[PDB]
Amino acid sequence: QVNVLEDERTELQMKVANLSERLTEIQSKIMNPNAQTQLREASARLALAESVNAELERRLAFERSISRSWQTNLRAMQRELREHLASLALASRK
Amino acid sequence: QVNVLEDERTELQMKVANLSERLTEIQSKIMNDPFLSAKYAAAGTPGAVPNAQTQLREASARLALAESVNAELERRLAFERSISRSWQTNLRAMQRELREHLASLALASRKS
Amino acid sequence: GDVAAQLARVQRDIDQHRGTGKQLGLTFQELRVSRMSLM
Amino acid sequence: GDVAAQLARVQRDIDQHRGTGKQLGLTFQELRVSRMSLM
Amino acid sequence: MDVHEHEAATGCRFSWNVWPATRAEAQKIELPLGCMFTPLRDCTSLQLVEYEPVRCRVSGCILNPFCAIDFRSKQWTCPFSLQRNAFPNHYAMHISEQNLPAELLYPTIEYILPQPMPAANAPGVSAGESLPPPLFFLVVDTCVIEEELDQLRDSLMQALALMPSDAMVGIITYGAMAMLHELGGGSENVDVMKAHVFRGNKELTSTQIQQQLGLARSANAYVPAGGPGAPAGSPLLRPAAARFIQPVGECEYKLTSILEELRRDSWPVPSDSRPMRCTGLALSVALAVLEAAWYQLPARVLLFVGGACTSGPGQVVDLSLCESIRHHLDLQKDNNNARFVKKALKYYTQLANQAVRSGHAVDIFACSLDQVGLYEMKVMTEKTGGCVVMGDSFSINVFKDSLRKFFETDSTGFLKMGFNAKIEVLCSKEFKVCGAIGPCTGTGKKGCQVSDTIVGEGMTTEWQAAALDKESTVAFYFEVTNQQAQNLPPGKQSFLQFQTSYLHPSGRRRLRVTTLSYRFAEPNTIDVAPGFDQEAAAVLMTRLAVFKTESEESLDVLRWLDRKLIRLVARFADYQKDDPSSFHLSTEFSIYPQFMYHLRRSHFLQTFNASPDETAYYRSVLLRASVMNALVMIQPALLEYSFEQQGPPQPVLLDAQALKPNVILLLDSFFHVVVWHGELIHQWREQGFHNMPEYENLRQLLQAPLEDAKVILDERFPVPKYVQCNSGGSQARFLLAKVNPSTNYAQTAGGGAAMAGLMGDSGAAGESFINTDDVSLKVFMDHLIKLAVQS
Amino acid sequence: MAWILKGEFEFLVSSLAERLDIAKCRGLLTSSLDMRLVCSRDPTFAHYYGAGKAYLGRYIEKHLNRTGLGLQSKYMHKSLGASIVDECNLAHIFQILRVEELLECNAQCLPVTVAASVLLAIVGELDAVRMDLLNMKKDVRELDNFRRESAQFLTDTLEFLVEFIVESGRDRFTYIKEALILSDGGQEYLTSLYALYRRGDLQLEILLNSGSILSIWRRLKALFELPRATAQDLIRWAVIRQAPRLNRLRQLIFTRLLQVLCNPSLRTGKIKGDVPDFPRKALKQDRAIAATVLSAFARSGVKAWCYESESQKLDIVRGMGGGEVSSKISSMLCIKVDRGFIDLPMD
Amino acid sequence: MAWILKGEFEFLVSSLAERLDIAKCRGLLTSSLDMRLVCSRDPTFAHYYGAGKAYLGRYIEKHLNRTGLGLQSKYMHKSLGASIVDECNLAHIFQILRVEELLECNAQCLPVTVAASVLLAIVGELDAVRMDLLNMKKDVRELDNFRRESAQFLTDTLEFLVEFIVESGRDRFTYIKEALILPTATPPRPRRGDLQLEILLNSGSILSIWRRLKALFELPRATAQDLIRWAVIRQAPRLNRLRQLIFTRLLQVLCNPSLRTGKIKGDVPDFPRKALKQDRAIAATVLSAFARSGVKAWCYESESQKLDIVRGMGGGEVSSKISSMLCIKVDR
Repeated sequence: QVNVLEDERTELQMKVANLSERLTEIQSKIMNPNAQTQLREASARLALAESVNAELERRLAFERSISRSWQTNLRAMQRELREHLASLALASRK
Repeated sequence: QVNVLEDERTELQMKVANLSERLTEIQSKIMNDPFLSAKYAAAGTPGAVPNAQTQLREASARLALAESVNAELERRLAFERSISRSWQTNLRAMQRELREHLASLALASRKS
Repeated sequence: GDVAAQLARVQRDIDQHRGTGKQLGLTFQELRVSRMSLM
Repeated sequence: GDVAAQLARVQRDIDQHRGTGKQLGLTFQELRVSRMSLM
Repeated sequence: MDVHEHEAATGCRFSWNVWPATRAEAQKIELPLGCMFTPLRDCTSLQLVEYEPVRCRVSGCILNPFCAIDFRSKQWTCPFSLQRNAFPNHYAMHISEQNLPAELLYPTIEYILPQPMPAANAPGVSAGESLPPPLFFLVVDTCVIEEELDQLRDSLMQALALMPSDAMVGIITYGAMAMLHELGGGSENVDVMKAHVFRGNKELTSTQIQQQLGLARSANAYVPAGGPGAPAGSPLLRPAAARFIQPVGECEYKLTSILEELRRDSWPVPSDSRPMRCTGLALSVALAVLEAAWYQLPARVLLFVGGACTSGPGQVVDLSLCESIRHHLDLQKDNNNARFVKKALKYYTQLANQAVRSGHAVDIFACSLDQVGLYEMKVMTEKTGGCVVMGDSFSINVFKDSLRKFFETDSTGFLKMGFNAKIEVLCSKEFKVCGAIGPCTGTGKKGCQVSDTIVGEGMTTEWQAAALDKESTVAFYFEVTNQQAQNLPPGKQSFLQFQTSYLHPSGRRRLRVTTLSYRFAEPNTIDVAPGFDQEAAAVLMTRLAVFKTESEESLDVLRWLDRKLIRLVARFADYQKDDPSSFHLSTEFSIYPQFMYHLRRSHFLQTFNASPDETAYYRSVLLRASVMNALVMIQPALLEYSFEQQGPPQPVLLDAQALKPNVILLLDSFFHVVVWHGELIHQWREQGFHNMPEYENLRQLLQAPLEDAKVILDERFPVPKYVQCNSGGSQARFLLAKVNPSTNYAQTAGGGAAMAGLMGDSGAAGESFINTDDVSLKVFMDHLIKLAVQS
Repeated sequence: MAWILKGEFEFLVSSLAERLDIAKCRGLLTSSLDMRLVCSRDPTFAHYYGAGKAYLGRYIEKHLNRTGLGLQSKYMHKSLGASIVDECNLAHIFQILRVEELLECNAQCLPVTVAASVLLAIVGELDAVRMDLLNMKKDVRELDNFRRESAQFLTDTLEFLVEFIVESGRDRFTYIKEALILSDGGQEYLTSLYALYRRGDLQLEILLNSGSILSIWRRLKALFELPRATAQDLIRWAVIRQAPRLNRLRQLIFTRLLQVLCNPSLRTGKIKGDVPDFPRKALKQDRAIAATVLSAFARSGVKAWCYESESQKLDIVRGMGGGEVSSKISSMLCIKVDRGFIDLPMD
Repeated sequence: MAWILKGEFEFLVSSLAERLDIAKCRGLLTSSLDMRLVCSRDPTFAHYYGAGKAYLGRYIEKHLNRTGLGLQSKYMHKSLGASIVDECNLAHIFQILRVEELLECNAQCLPVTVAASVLLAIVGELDAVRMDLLNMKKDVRELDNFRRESAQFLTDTLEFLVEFIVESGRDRFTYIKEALILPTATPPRPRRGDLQLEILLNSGSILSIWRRLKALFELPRATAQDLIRWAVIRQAPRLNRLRQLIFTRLLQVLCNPSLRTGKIKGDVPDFPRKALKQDRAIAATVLSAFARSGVKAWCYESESQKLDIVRGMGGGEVSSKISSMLCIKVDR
């Protein structure tokens, strides 16, 4: 149930993406210091945007690994509870 | 976990809705009239040698492209915390009160 | 053609697992609503 | 090499789909008994 | 000038770029004026726009870049009629030499026409709704062997998913009788299939067929939009017609379940008779249904046929197996083996007559060892713009890839084809249009721009073409009507124009205006020589040759092109009189005589070693290809790979000298891509030098052609037969049929009879000898030079 | 610490690219950037090539200070100077400084031997056209000043080219040492070494090894504003490295990359009012992304892949083109998904 | 041309190690190398860390001009300075210069930050000792012949070490422009043993344990061998990881007395065989005691020195068993 709504929503996030870049392509179309200095804050904020989404992706991938601890150790609770109550059951059977 | 992910469906659909509404508004406005349409027919021309103007254009297009996906990944990030910051606490008390009841069972078992 | 038979077996079994899965969720939802209706 | 080893281990995954097929037939009966009581 | 850049920018290419000035010079050229036009070419500078395109409203011109500028009083000269044209109040209010409209400085403009109110012929369409999606009506033969039908099923199940989910679809399976299947209906009868049956051996008109199916228009059928409470009814289709034509995504299960149920024809076929086959009635009931339900709407009838028609209308050969099918020698000298090809061929002409008034296209996917009757059923595919895919089986790569790219999408996911196109040509008053050759048919739209002379389909400025694509190129023939050169000012530029009004697959009207400018020459006849384009003119003369073979003899066409080559060469070459050693041809005329050398030996005009179906296959695809594809089919391109050469492939001429043992040859004749490996290449890899690591150099040479052959497979519709062969193998006959021998019998028995007897070590290298009776390349150059200089 | 260090480096390549733009506009660099005259062996091209060889012959010994361990031995600055003029580094500057796609009628890219000989002739042609400019006398004062601004424009062009050339050769020497410092032994040491020569993008590989469809789709399209015939060299060599070595959760992520790329229908959805060509400069772009990724994936070398649906193969075959291609990816795509179980293993 | 490049960084890296070894052999640089003063932050370690950090920056920016991209863009020169003061830079220098064999009385592996601090402290102690050696008074003639050499000699090593840091930070700078910048921004490629001896077997430098080994054989032969063999029979397994590789390089230094003498271009010092008749005797004492050690878990670093140590004996009984115990390679 959660995966079927995960798959459609990554496609819907793609529907956000290319409608966004086609918006920014046409908004920066019309619009209207030196040129050699106003390329600089333009592309140093390209490198700064590159640094922020590289680190944030590393954060989100860590958020996947903690969220995918869901059934890895709830079922480990249910294992340890079952065998510790099964050692009691084996002693009672003896 | 599921409930906040329909909040994903609703907010993603709304941000598709107003983004497609902008790109059906300025898209019709610019080019249903002939003069402002011909501004695109000129464009920044389909020729090389960007002439020190229409690459200030182009880095700005990649700039707004980067800031838009930056907003999408940060809204992804904070809403991924609503997934993750529920598997610390209510699971832990299940360890806690299964421990007190289990140890009291062993204490009473060593009585007779 | 042993490999061809093995992929064909998991063609119709993954689709069958999807069918028996999404309709198991229908019956699990049916059990709770049947409890609420008798409530 | 890649196809053979990776395939033969996913029928180890397939082996419990008869388990969820069995449990679906049991939840049919629990739905039947609760619908028995609702009427 | 750059003729290749001109095709990349406007989609048009002329035989003559510098035009004749007078009619006397226009006939002394000895090549009539003409051009190739691709109305759906992917232009590098194509601009798309919606607004109302301001026409010229007294003549029919449009504002091209070559208009009057007139920045004082807002009226401009119509480039073909020279009349003043007042702008509206807001089309020139911001005019200056800094702001222009889009169409006054760019020639190729793709208009998307704003949709009008629905024109009372598709009732139920609201104001603002899109035009209906295209239709694909599969007509499947079933009298083939069962293994053939399973591969046809697999390709059809693939194709049903390749079409867009919104498109319409119908299905008919025909054996001895035609079965029109039931796709529609409610969700209450999905488990059982239904099929209306039509008697395969009798004549049913289009009027009659609609009457059996209830699709005939009732005379009192106005209950107009007066149901308040009809639940979710589709208004594009009437309920009587919805039972056969349904959306792909809605009848996907039922169209699937029909297909694996499809087995062969159950009626008994005698062992001394062909199976009973109503291919003619199958197209009849296909076209009559599309008449009543889908009039002037995008339709394609995909006819998958697996052999000759034997019953009813349009049937080519009889039932008894003793009598054989017809051939080229059977057609030339009247055999009784083909007593039924007359009302066969002219039955398919009237189905194509019905197809163009309805705007439906017919495509044919024929796959059989025996002849399918392609000579008589070519007439629909030329008439409406349909395609022909002739393969030997429904499972070879020639069929699977051609059917798959029939449904390939562009960068927007829409089909790379246009429907119901309206190609409309305008000219200045110095020249008119003769006619058109290719996938179009004239409408009889009279005007002042029509010439007396006709080349093909004339008598109009407007042609129907219900099917075009990115490769459909149409021959347009032009004639200069000027009588005297003194009527032209110096440096005069004449203009021509094309408009293409087609349905896009999105469901909207388009209008592609393309305008070209050309300059008339000086009264001297030599000044047109730099403006000649030999590559497009070869396509021009080949297309006019294969049209003239339809009515006249192919032999008489051969004499025509021979004497036109003699007149053209003698006019445009510098030489002393009766001196063959002083002959020289310019760069623009250097390779043109070699084009008609390969033209008179090609299968387009030679009927030897071919079937009439195979000849109809080559002639159908030649009439719709562009300039590069026509050059490939007229001259096979042989490329050489060797260790001695570093980098690009080396174009070698088609002789036996190019057959070298240490090289790899790549043949490209538009119908066979042949990766042939040399004799020494096979000698090294027999023990496997390419496998063992000390000789990995020819491992790289062996995998080298697999990339470029992959490239010339992808951009090519229809796909050619892919043959990989070695030296001495049975699959090397495809290359050997096109490779000319470098040694002739005249060069051996003509002299040098004793300086050859006694020297040297028992032979050398085993030369390959090829037997042919054709005149070689060098001999015809000497004969053409001798004839032109003497005259 | 990193974003600034990226920032002025791509200034250095972009400013010289836009400066070769203005250099061609007047017409100053023509005789060596025309590929026809390069292979035609024009005599002035022989003058201009020798001018570049003499200029780098003088620059590596008149403007290079001995740095660090160069200061010890004499024949170390000989190997330093010889690594400036080394053939591969001039070919690399010829590539990354955006020269080929603005050649005068470029028909085809050039291999390493003739590529560096063009760049030497570019350094030469800059020298002697500036010598030409400084040669004509002051006949008209304003024409001498319009000539002087072009003369100074070309003077700092050449010392920016040879600064990048001497940087690329200073790159070469510390690298050649690191390559000469050092079957499962020598043979796979050499092939793994060849693999790390032509690496893929570190950012795209770490994005493929982290996993998000929007982040990876960002990186493929942002990498193709880099020049063609060199950007796809990052793309194909990135995917062949890690596609055999991906875990199975990211396995279906990569097919969720493949579908959306070769699908213009799920993307750019049905909008009320849309004729969706508009800049097909950007709609040929995604055709380029899908072409190089999937075709190089056919040369990845692995034989088994995971797909989430029968529609997943059926969407890859949509678009692109028929012939070869889909016959390899769809034959590879055999085992499918069960993605509800990959997050939740049973044992 | 490629192999003569091999021979000269072989000549240079080996001369890096031996000039720091011979400067310790005479002995003038001991405060910042001792690990106790490093791990206590006494004034002498803080002064050499501050002065070493100070000079290393000044050598990049002022003693080295613009050499490249810094001709116009000063930010590229600033990133040159950052790459030489890099953290994992100075630990990489520490490993290749094998300064872990030259430190005294540390039994654990240094992390990246501490190894950089000790390297930077060596540079600083080179600085202050050069300061006063050139500031001594010109008074007495016998000492005058000493520090007219050793002033500019220690100066010669003073720049030399911080400039070997220059390329070792340069290859960090180059490693940046395939990692952080796109990879196609750079060209592609072609009982009662001797108790003093005991804890210095697993603590200190080979130079700081050699001066005990010279006097250990000075005892009469019965007792001299007695205090050695019983020490290492119980202490050889105690030498772990880094200390396990101190004993391996110990075998290289004592039993191969070829690179102990500096191979200066034009000068090589010599020793008589009577000076080596105790130093090689105690070396073979170490060899035959390592023979009865039987430490199967022994470890090496590089493949060059095992071929030297088997050959240092001449084909004896121990030659079979050196190969039977050193079989595992570990770096760092």
